[PDB]
Amino acid sequence: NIQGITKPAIRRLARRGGVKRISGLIYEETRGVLKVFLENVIRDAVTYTEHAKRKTVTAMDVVYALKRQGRTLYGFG
Amino acid sequence: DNIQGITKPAIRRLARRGGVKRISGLIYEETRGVLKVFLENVIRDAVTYTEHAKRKTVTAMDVVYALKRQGRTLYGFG
Amino acid sequence: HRYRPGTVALREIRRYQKSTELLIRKLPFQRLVREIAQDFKTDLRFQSSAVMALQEASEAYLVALFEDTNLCAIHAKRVTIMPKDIQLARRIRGER
Amino acid sequence: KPHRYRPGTVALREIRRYQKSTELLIRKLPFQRLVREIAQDFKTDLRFQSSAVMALQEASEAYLVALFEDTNLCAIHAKRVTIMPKDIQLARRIRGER
Amino acid sequence: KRRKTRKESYAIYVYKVLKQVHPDTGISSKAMSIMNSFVNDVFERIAGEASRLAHYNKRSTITSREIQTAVRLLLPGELAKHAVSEGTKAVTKYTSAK
Amino acid sequence: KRRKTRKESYAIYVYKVLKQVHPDTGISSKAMSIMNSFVNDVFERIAGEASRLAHYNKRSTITSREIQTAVRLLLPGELAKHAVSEGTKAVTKYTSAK
Amino acid sequence: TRAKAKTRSSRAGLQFPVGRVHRLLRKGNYAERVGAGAPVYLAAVLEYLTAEILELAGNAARDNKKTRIIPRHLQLAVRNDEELNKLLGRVTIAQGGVLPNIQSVLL
Amino acid sequence: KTRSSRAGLQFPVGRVHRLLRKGNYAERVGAGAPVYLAAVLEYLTAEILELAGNAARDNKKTRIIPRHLQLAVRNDEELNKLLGRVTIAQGGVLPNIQSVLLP
Repeated sequence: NIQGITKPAIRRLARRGGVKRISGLIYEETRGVLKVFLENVIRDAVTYTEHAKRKTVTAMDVVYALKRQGRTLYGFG
Repeated sequence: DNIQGITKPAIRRLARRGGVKRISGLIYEETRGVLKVFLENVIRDAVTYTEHAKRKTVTAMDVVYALKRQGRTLYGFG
Repeated sequence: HRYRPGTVALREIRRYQKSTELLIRKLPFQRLVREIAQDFKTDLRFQSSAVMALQEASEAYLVALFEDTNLCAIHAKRVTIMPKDIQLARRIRGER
Repeated sequence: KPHRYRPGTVALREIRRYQKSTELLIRKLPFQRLVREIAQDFKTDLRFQSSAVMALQEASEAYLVALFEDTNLCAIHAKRVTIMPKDIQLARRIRGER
Repeated sequence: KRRKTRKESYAIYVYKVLKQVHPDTGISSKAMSIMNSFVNDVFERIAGEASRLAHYNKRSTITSREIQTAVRLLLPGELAKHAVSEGTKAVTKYTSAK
Repeated sequence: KRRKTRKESYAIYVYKVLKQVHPDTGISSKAMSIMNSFVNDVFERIAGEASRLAHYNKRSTITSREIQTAVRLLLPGELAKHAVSEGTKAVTKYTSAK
Repeated sequence: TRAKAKTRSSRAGLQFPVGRVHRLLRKGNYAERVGAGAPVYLAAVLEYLTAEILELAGNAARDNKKTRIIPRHLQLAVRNDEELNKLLGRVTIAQGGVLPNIQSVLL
Repeated sequence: KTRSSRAGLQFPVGRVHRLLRKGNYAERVGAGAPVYLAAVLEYLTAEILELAGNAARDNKKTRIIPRHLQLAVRNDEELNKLLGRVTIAQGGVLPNIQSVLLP
């Protein structure tokens, strides 16, 4: 499912970041970086959910996971 | 004018410990400015901690707390 | 009619810096999140807001990383981002 | 003809020596004077414990060494072996200090 | 007919402040949620800084001066001094009233 | 004349652990201070994470489960699982004795 | 008889709830005791920060010909102000976008 | 009989319990929480001390110095990740020279 992040999506993300020209090897590296970041955040969120004895990962769990990694996110509680 | 006390050999030694093999001549002023900014931040936090404690002596614990507040935890001073 | 190689890139940069909507498709990202979470716990359920927050955080992180990568590429007298630029940005950040 | 090492052998020797050693690399008295001069702008008639100055010097040297490692990495990225102020600026910008 | 539980938020106070600073200006639900999260985050930051300030000085009470020191530590410069001025003015007015 | 006020540190426990792991290796004063500061920092990290966990779940007590979740969230990889196993073993033995 | 009830926020001249802040401080596991003036001071600081951000966001919204603050206006207000940007440097605002910034070398 | 002896631990369970109670962390502290925290602290201390002793023996020293602790922390991947933003006084840096700079 990592291939679901298509080349145009990565290009759009780079354009929002001000990138004008993109090498062909950027896409695999970006997919790997995104996978690592999501793995860390999701692992923390699942740990929070398991501590709560819940079976549904809530937005608050993701917010706490992000805040633990110094990535506080507003707009979700 | 104590920023000049951080001499060129000192900056060169710090770069050598950092693994730098060749140093430009304009590196020293930039390094002195960066060090001044960092020391200003840490000393400001330390003086804030000391003033809150109603003390006139800046202690090692104040410096440790200031470094911890800035995400630069220091071990070996309490 | 053909625009020169870089006019459309600048146009897209302006368009996507003006805009604020998410740039990754919702369903593929949700599927990736579920696949990643499968390795941590089975039969997991996700709230829609949780997946939206994950998507927002991931896109913000990727945009910041691409900004740093563009800065690295410019530092090397280039206008094209390369994987070594991303690696350098992540190494300076303190992630690898 | 007097003996002369080529330009870069002595630099590598210094790198090895200062990476093997652990003592502070900045002179103690100038650093203490700089700390006192900076602290004068925040509160007058401040006193400093010796351990406070030692901790400040340790933290400053560690920060400078890490910054110089990042600067060396940035300079190597630019296909150079010489660190320049632009490398330091790039490192501090990527770190998020500028 | 199960009434939802009471969820407290700073929405009404943020709306009052917005009407004070911009009478003919509204705020969306997402922006209100963002402002509420900002208020909560700043509250947590200042309260934690005051708590560790009290613990460092071996005190059991969080007072006005602990919060003032926390504000001075956490806010960047002019924001810090204006926040301190507003806080001192509010505390003086509250003490003067009753 | 008067003995200095006692300051509690983890020196003797670290020394016992060192003698368990290295019967013939000693430790310097600076290394002992560093170990004590490391223990204090890890204790603060785990306790703060457990407190936040209890607050998030509207709980008033910090138990073994909350500390265990804090350990899993703070320690990376094999460190977390080994610490979990050691702690569960200690808790099981403690409840088995009295 | 009992006197008429007056809110502590009214005494302090503040819009933020002094009583709610005091209750949160007492039940937040911060300290064993909470002073009378700490909630007043913290409510004042929170109100000032909210006023600053809301004023800048209203300016941004008026610039964008809007009469309603959206997350984009909040992001623009925060990132265009140096001190607010430093305060929220590690904070991501949902649906906030990014500031227009194109490097000169790419032009 | 000390609570540390019951759990088979060398770290003070009672002192950890008192610090948890007087640390403003929660209204109440469980009985097994100090045991678990003492066990975790003892395990981490044992790991770092074992690695530092190995480094000291590799440096022909019998006493652990800050250099040994720094080497032990930065040579272990997980310990380096745990103490990534931690500075050890008088610890120095690792002998790392970039391959491009070698002759």
